Amino acid sequence: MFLLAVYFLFFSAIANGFFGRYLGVRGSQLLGPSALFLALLCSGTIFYEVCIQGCSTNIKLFENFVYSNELNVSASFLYDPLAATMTLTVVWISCAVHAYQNLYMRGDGSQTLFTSYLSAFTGFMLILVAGQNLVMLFIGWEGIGVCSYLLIGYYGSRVSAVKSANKSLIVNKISDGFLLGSMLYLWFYTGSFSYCSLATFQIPDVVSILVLLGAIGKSSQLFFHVWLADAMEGPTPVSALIHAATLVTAGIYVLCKLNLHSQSAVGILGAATALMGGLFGLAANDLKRVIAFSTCSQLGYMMAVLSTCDDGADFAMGHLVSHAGFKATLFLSAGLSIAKENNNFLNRYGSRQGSPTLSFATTIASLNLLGFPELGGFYSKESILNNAYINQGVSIILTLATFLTAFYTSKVLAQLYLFPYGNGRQQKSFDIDATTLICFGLLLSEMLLRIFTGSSLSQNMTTNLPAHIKNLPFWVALSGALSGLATTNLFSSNFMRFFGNRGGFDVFYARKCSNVFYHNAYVSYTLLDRGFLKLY
Amino acid sequence: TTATIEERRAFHKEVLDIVQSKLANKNSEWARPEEPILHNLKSEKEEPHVYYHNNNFRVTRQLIHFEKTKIFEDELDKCMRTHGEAKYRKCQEIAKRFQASCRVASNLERGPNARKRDVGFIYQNNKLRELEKDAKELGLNNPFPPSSPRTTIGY
Amino acid sequence: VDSQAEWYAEYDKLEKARQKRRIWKWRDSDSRDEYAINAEEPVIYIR
Amino acid sequence: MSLYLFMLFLQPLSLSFVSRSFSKISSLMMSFATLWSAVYMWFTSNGANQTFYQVVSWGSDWSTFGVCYTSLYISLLCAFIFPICVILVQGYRALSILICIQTAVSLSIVSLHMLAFYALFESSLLLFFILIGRRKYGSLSAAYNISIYTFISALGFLISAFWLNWSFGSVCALLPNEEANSFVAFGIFILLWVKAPLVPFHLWLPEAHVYAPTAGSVLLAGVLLKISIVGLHVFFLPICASSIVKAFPLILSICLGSFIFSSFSTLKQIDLKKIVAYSSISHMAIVFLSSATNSGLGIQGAVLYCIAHGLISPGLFLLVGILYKNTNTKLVFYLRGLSQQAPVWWSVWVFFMLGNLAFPLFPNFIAEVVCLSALFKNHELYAYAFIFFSFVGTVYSSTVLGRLKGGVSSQCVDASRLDVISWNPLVLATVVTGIGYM
Amino acid sequence: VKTLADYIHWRNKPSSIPPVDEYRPPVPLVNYDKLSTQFFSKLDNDPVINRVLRAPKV
Amino acid sequence: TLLGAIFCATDALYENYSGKKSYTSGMVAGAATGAVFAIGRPLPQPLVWPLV
Amino acid sequence: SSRIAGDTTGKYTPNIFSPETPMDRSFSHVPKNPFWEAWVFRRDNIQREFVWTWQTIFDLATFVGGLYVAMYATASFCSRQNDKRNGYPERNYYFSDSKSNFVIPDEREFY
Ligand SMILES: CCCCCCCCCCCCCCCCCC(=O)OC[C@H](COP(=O)([O-])OCC(O)COP(=O)([O-])OC[C@@H](COC(=O)CCCCCCCCCCCCCCCCC)OC(=O)CCCCCCCCCCCCCCCCC)OC(=O)CCCCCCCCCCCCCCCCC
Ligand SMILES: CCCCCCCCCCCCCCCCCC(=O)O[C@@H](COC(=O)CCCCCCCCCCCCCCC)COP(=O)(O)OCC[N+](C)(C)C
Ligand SMILES: CCCCCCCCCCCCCCCCCC(=O)O[C@@H](COC(=O)CCCCCCCCCCCCCCC)COP(=O)(O)OCC[N+](C)(C)C
Ligand SMILES: CCCCCCCCCCCCCCCCCCCC(=O)O[C@H](COC(=O)CCCCCCCCCCCCCC)COP(=O)(O)OCCN
Ligand SMILES: CCCCCCCCCCCCCCCCCCCC(=O)O[C@H](COC(=O)CCCCCCCCCCCCCC)COP(=O)(O)OCCN
Ligand SMILES: CCCCCCCCCCCCCCCCCCCC(=O)O[C@H](COC(=O)CCCCCCCCCCCCCC)COP(=O)(O)OCCN
Ligand SMILES: CCCCCCCCCCCCCCCCCCCC(=O)O[C@H](COC(=O)CCCCCCCCCCCCCC)COP(=O)(O)OCCN
Ligand SMILES: CCCCCCCCCCCCCCCCCCCC(=O)O[C@H](COC(=O)CCCCCCCCCCCCCC)COP(=O)(O)OCCN
Repeated sequence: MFLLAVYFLFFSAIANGFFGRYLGVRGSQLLGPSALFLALLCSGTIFYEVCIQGCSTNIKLFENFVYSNELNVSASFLYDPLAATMTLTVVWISCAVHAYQNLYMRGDGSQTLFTSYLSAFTGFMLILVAGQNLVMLFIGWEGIGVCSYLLIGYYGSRVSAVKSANKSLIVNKISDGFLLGSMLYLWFYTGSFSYCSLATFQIPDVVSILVLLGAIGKSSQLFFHVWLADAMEGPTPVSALIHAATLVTAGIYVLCKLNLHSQSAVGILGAATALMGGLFGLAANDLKRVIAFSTCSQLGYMMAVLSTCDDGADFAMGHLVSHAGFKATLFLSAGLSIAKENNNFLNRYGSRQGSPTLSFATTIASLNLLGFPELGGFYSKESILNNAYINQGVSIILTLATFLTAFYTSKVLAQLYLFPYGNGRQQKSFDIDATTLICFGLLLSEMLLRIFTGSSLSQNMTTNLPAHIKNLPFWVALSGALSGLATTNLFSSNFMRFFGNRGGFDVFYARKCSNVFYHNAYVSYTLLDRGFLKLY
Repeated sequence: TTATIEERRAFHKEVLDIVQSKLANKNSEWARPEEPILHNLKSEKEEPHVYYHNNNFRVTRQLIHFEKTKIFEDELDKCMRTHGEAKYRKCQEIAKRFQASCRVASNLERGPNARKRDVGFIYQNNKLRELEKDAKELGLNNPFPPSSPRTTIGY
Repeated sequence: VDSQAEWYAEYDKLEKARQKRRIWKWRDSDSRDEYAINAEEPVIYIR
Repeated sequence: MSLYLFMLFLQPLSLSFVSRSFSKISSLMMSFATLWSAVYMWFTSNGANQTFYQVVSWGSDWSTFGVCYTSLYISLLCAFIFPICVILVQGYRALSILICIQTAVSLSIVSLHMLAFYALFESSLLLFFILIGRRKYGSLSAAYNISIYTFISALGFLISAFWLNWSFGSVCALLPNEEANSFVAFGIFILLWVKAPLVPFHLWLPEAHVYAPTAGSVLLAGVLLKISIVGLHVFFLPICASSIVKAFPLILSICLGSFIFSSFSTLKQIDLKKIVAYSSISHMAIVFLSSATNSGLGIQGAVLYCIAHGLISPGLFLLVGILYKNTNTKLVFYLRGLSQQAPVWWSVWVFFMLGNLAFPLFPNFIAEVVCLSALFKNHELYAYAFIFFSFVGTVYSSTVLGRLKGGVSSQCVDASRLDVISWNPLVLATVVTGIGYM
Repeated sequence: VKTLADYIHWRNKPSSIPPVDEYRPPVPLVNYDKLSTQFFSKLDNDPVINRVLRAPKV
Repeated sequence: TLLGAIFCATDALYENYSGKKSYTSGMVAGAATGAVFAIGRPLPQPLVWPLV
Repeated sequence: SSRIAGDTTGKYTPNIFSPETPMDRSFSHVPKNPFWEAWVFRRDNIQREFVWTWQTIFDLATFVGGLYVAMYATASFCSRQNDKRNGYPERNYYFSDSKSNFVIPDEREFY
């Protein structure tokens, strides 16, 4: 029963991408959503069996996947509470994205290949989450990396999309290299790759740094966030999957599965990434970019909370699962707005008659991001902010990030709906089928269920804080939202420009790192092999 | 310890006799020896028959060690999965045994340049214990952490 | 197929060849003038 | 073993008696028969014989042939990859040269005598000079490079073999001998240094590959580079272990430098064949270092990675040859829109390039993991150095794929039925090894 | 004293001189392209900018 | 004669000062001879001759 | 102006005398460019423009020699650490001047 979900996704991938000539566009519009629905039924069974009823299961497919001398690893799947929760969230979001793609990608030539890549992408994410050993996780990590390369660069005749895919691939190579080094350290000194025997009470700092460096790649933290903003070249369904669940979450999942992180580093890196991402999102004028910077900020919050307390891992995973739903909703709604208006710029959006479902889903997702009380996003974010009070540095930065988050989120909501119409007087239209309505029904259902069921066991446990300190996140969010509605100026033009250039990390890489890389290549080749050592 | 040429030629003749006795009856497990040929040679390469037989014995032993390690890992994984949250206290022994097996397998034939595999951080913990004892007795201040009770699930 | 017999036979053949080679490599000077090194050899000179 | 050697001797023999019109058919059938004989040799190789599975001698130390773990894998790889080379080549002259080269190479792998090894491997010296220097599509410079580099390295190896034959009295691997001499170790090492391209002795390889026919390039990358690992495992580590341990800091410096400089040089390449050639040079460094550690993990890892390369590099060279036949260009700048214009060629190209980058479902991943584990067994820094610099391979491969993937093109340049037939065995073998049947 | 050094073809001068005229790829035109090297400048708070952007009632 | 005198003198002087027979003595004698050979020669030669 | 050269039935003949151009493998060749061809030639034959200048010597020594020196120093450090870790006596390496003959550890001996 547990294997079935992975089978359904890989089957949908093979069918759509190898037998699409027979199935057709309509055949992929059937087999994709059907397989994802079946996988949702299996994931729901897994979630009930493991999470609610505390029944972890291990399925060993085969032994001796790698058998060289002492080194021995097997392909085995352990469904633990973290795996069940992530499997459920991933499959729910993927099923929604598959339903969404039926209408969105009708205007794209390869809808069969797109559906195939989406299902293979979901399968590799489930392999990463459910792996019982570090090698299976690496298999999933690389599979999602390759699927992202094949999906971001889907538009090959655009130089920006191919460059965005190359950027993703290179950054992910650097990260998985650090991970491979850490896995080698852990195998050598613990004797196994299985997480049960992997447990080490005291680990040398080197392994901790290598683990963190590996994780900061997929979960785009500071210095490694360049690829996320660029990943906007790909079609909207890809962005929803990568940002909401498949890619950003993997780093957090790795850090939570093996608690080798160092408190000092994770807190500072997280709080910095939260603030920087919020500031970058303030300057952004593309709808899809703002939601990416919001993803960066939220990832910063999840990374930061690990430092605060022992329950930080539970709080981080709880935020991760709460975030995937609303963030997916934000991307799908942004895509539909872009499709309906033929515009990507916030300036040209405005009030216009539309579907009630889409406008409500956008409002509720934005409210969850903002932190509106009595919402799934609110509980998962307050759990972090309240517990971070002990670390004075992390708390102050995270509150400032909450303010900036509220400001941009409110500005975006005002610009997309409240603001008067800003596009031209030309005939534009995108009619929504019942499949899109089902997709939004699924996202809203996830959002509602999250409030009733919660995200962590310790979510509502009392944090012994004065009332003024416990309710401050709300006041900061409200103040930011009010300032964002008024569309006031917060920073001087020098800083607004700085934030628009994203801190100039990419300008540094191009002017110095890329030039050094190609000078090393020039010395290695032109000066030496084909110069000094080449005959006349 | 010195080996005279008379003793060396005597051992060579004995080795030839051992080969002749082995040759008399066919054995399908000739290259999977259960016992080594005992010797006091400076270099094993001197007696080719001893060298090859002992190498085959060492390969047999290493294969057995690798399979034993896999068995130990299977019992540790089962034990860990049965106990639940009591795994740390109840699976200390099984883990200790598994880690010992891993060290034996890796260390026996590591190679000329390979370092000893410190499964369980036993060597590091020992070194820290010695460093602490010396610093405390000599009145020095140790710049290293003190030895730990447990550094891994077992060792 | 008695592998042990084949291995021992091959090793023996190689060892015999090595011994024969070393015996062959023991070569004194064959110069006609060099009577001292080859005193015991039975040669007749027609000169 | 005897069946394999007999089939090997029959394949060059068959050409003398064929009709001159049936040459290609006969050569293909002979290649398949040699593959089947290799499978029979594998069947008749019992794991119970731990040291050497089978040894045969035909009256002298030179005619001593035998199969071990390294020899068995390399011989099976050569027999697997030869049919592809055969079908890709047309003409009696070309067939004769290729069949003679293959016979010499396949006899070298199973040889257990250093002098016989030299006699068989270096017999195919003029044939490569003539093949790489063919009238219209060949370069005399590349032929001279490969020939001179081979002659100098093999002559040094020959001098070391002569000293070992004089001092010990025999040069057969089956007789246990140890030497601490550094001159003799260097003599044996220099051959390995040149044959498996290691900086700064790698210049001969790219020239030869670019100006060789596709059958020649496929054979060269697939198995000719591997002949170094057979010499290391069979003729160097048993006798000159002390010198490899004495020089390990230098060996590591030269291997890592080769990996780095080759990776950086691959970045400045505009020709697809040169890109594949420099990728091979970079990949050879890990195999060489892993074997030099003289550990179980290293020898197995090196052989496994060699098989993975011997399955991934022929695929890329085959696809490059197919593309060149379709377009008469190897410049990445002229080739654009290949995704839209050749969806079937593109799929296989992307798959093989993913294999070259050591992704998990490919044999390269497992092999790399084992080799990195062996390096980590030696020192953690040794492993880290290799793992970090692997990104350079990603940068060049990504740039190439991106340039080829999109653009505007007015030519439909896709593979024919013959081209798919030629890569299907390589694809299936790659998949099977990737899933763990190494 | 005549020596090999006199007759060896030392690589001191380039045998081939690249063509002076070189291709510059076509690029979309940016009307005003002067780089801003000063984070703090009077231009940001210029009277013109205040009248054009900051002051108009919105 | 001048070049050979330089080489022999430097070799003997280094060996006496160092007190040991070593490769370095030959290297420094060769380097000094090659430096004297390349006193007025163009750019590459000052590097190449001390090495050869 | 064009005709299908290939025949699936096997009755393929090359009409060398056909007025109409055969759609053979040569139909899909990409048109070359005079300037691209000269760029390719210049890139391959870049040894002609090589000149020994102080900047070239500096760059070569600093990156190639510098990397080689760093790599040797790191390998020597790692060897020293491993020898200390293993408990082996200082090994006689090639360039190391050690008054010890230790090279290969004895398998029988316990270190
Ligand atoms: C008992 C019952 C009967 C059952 C049968 C059993 C009998 C057993 C053996 C009997 C088989 C007949 C032997 C064939 C004799 C003639 C072969 C020949 O002429 O070759 C080309 C000839 C093709 O003739 P063609 O196309 O009509 O045009 C040639 C024209 O005459 C001139 O054309 P071109 O001017 O345009 O020249 C172009 C040339 C391009 O120019 C070159 O490349 C020149 C390169 C110089 C030689 C190549 C160096 C490397 C060769 C390596 C050896 C190959 C085997 C590798 C195995 C390693 C062995 C250590 O390209 C070629 O010629 C072919 C390239 C590759 C062939 C080279 C191999 C031949 C080596 C020596 C041939 C024997 C001649 C002895 C003369 C006897 C009285 C005069 O034959 C072939 O089909 C290919 C060669 C077959 C090689 C088997 C011969 C054994 C040699 C291996 C040495 C092992 C020791 C011998 C023991 C053998 C078993 C006891
Ligand atoms: C042009 C192509 C068009 C056609 C496409 C073909 C579609 C191929 C389908 C993909 C295959 C996916 C199956 C992956 C498992 C590989 C099957 C396998 O290897 O068989 C195993 C048996 O194991 C299985 O059957 C696995 C069950 C397969 C299906 C179960 C769930 C399916 C979901 C896919 C997830 C698999 C994740 C595994 C990641 C490593 C052999 O058993 P052993 O005797 O132990 O072999 C020794 C092991 N070793 C290979 C290492 C030597
Ligand atoms: C792990 C257990 C089960 C494994 C199943 C894996 C999922 C399916 C794997 C199928 C084969 C793996 C690799 C297929 C060949 C690689 C080429 C490829 O994937 O796509 C080809 C073409 O795709 C195909 O024809 C075959 C794809 C069928 C299924 C692919 C699913 C996604 C691949 C999985 C990634 C492989 C994992 C390797 C590393 C873990 C090229 O696509 P584009 O470069 O994007 O250009 C297409 C044109 N356009 C511009 C419009 C986008
Ligand atoms: C919250 C955690 C921190 C996140 C990021 C913090 C980054 C802080 C580092 C910048 C602050 C110190 C900068 C050094 C002082 C330089 C002051 C003026 C700079 C200058 O004059 O030259 C520049 C040198 O580039 C440079 O200044 C490059 C130096 C940067 C050091 C490497 C650190 C990584 C930087 C990554 C992001 C930083 C983006 C902007 C630096 C531009 O040189 P030019 O091109 O005009 O020269 C002409 C080409 N011939
Ligand atoms: C006690 C002795 C003291 C030391 C004294 C040393 C004195 C000289 C020693 C040098 C020996 C090396 C032999 C190789 C010479 C270089 C190649 C000749 C250059 C050449 O022009 O060859 C052309 C093509 O060669 C090529 O294309 C080949 C390119 C270069 C080959 C690289 C050499 C192999 C690797 C070198 C060392 C490797 C390991 C060393 C242990 C063919 O010219 P042509 O046919 O047109 O004739 C027309 C006349 N110009
Ligand atoms: C400068 C970096 C070195 C470049 C090599 C890098 C990596 C190569 C390592 C290869 C591995 C095995 C080879 C064994 C030794 C070769 C080089 C080792 C380094 C070396 O030169 O040590 C020398 C001794 O080696 C010797 O005496 C023999 C040197 C090699 C001879 C050169 C050509 C020989 C060709 C002979 C052909 C066949 C002859 C067979 C009779 C002097 O070191 P030292 O111990 O005196 O320390 C005194 C310092 N204070
Ligand atoms: C074919 C060998 C020719 C050398 C090729 C090197 C590249 C040529 C460039 C010209 C440079 C002049 C030659 C220098 C090479 C010597 C290596 C320097 C190492 C060194 O200085 O240590 C010395 C010992 O090394 C030694 O003197 C013995 C090392 C043996 C040299 C390296 C052997 C393998 C090199 C072959 C690599 C590839 C072959 C292709 C050429 C000092 O020792 P010390 O006893 O004085 O201690 C000091 C107590 N006062
Ligand atoms: C003409 C040709 C050459 C001219 C130009 C050459 C200029 C290069 C000079 C510096 C190059 C890098 C510095 C390395 C050597 C520094 C001094 C060597 C002496 C030495 O071994 O000291 C060790 C250096 O630290 C170390 O162990 C190595 C630290 C540096 C390695 C990492 C730096 C870059 C990393 C990039 C990757 C490269 C390595 C990849 C594995 C530490 O002393 P000790 O404790 O060992 O005592 C050992 C007794 N002296």
